[PDB]
Amino acid sequence: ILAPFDNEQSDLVHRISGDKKLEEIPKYKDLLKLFTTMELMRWSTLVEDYGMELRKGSLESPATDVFGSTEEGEKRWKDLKNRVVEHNIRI
Amino acid sequence: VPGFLQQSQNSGPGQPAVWHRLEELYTKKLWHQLTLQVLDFVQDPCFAQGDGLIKLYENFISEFEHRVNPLSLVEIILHVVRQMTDPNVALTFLEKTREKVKSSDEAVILCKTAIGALKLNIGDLQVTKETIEDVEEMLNNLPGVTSVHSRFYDLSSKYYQTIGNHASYYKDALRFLGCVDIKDLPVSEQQERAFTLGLAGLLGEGVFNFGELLMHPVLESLRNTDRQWLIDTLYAFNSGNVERFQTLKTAWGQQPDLAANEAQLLRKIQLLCLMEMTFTRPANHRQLTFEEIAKSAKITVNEVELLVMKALSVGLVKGSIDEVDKRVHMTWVQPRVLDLQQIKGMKDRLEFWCTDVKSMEMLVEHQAHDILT
Repeated sequence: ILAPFDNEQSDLVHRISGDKKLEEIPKYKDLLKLFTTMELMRWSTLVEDYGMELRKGSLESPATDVFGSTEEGEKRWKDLKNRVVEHNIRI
Repeated sequence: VPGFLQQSQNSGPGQPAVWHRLEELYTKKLWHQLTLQVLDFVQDPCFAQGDGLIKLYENFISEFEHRVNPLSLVEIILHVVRQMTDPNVALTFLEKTREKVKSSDEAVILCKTAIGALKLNIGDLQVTKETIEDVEEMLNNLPGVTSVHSRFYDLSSKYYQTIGNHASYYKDALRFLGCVDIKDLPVSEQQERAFTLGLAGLLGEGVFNFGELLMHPVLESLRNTDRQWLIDTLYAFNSGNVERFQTLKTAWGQQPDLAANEAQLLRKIQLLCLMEMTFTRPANHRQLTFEEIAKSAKITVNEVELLVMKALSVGLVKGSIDEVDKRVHMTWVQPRVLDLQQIKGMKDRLEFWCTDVKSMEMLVEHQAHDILT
């Protein structure tokens, strides 16, 4: 979500995708949308889908990696909007 | 044993006479009469559990007969399960006997089909689903028995029971049609199976092929017993597209499955409508107004400006689309089957154009006969 599209990024996302342990996590299902062309994913829909990412209340252990707060979180928040916007233009 | 067959074995009418005949076969050593005629009496279900309990005693007689396992063992097992009733460990015993005595490797794959079905009854989507995968390996590429492939279909249908995957059901039902001997299948039992195929089996999103399976003759005739309007609604989603009158009818045709997947099916018919314009009409009528697509997607014309994009997004078929009137005039499309008798394929489009070309080819010859030399 925070990393720009690249030939390396695509090969890596496929390798991480399909892990049995990853399959159990609900967030992995949400992350699959970027991995597939999936046509276009609207950012507003993603905010509703990723409200859990901000505070899961069950996991949220790597949520610091995304929107932890401001310096490492708001910068990540802008990146997600940019990467999905980049996804919209690519498709 | 000879005394047991003469009097105690007899249960149904004519059983003493048939068992006396079985004793004559036992002395005559005619395994073929035991393999077919004796098992034919076993095939009759009136005796039910009682023939099956006798069948365990007869199984010892069958071991002496040493009849071919692919024919003899499978028939014995078919009524052995009836004797077993609920087989908590009875299943292990019948599987153990099948594994210990194998006339041929094909019989061993038949043993696997039985093991999977018994495991399916006690457990769901566990070792039994893996055994269904094992049976695919055991079957390999041999369809000569054909009935063995039907047993393979039975576990494939069981896989449909284990996970909804209606697409897997669509594949297995088609496999059954190929591996069934003919319409020798009990017509009423198959019509009852087709009643389910007409209802939940085709109501499942797994099968919607514009009549590739729906217009196949054997199942549709059996599905005639199932509500005709529901059967028509299934054709209507695929080729009638929106079919708003049929959409009201589909709720009437089958409330189960349709209600659960109504939103998903509505999306599928909208995709079907987009494929329909290009394959059914090539150019000219293929181009159509946005309002017709709005009716085709059963959505408002203002909404269809947003909706056509979503239908276009699926991009099942690569094409060229103009939003001046939302006209299609697109490129590649794959029709599941051609409409009617392929009237377009006749002089309506093809053939007639080809006749025109050869006359023009003659014009090239007339234009330059000397040059041809």
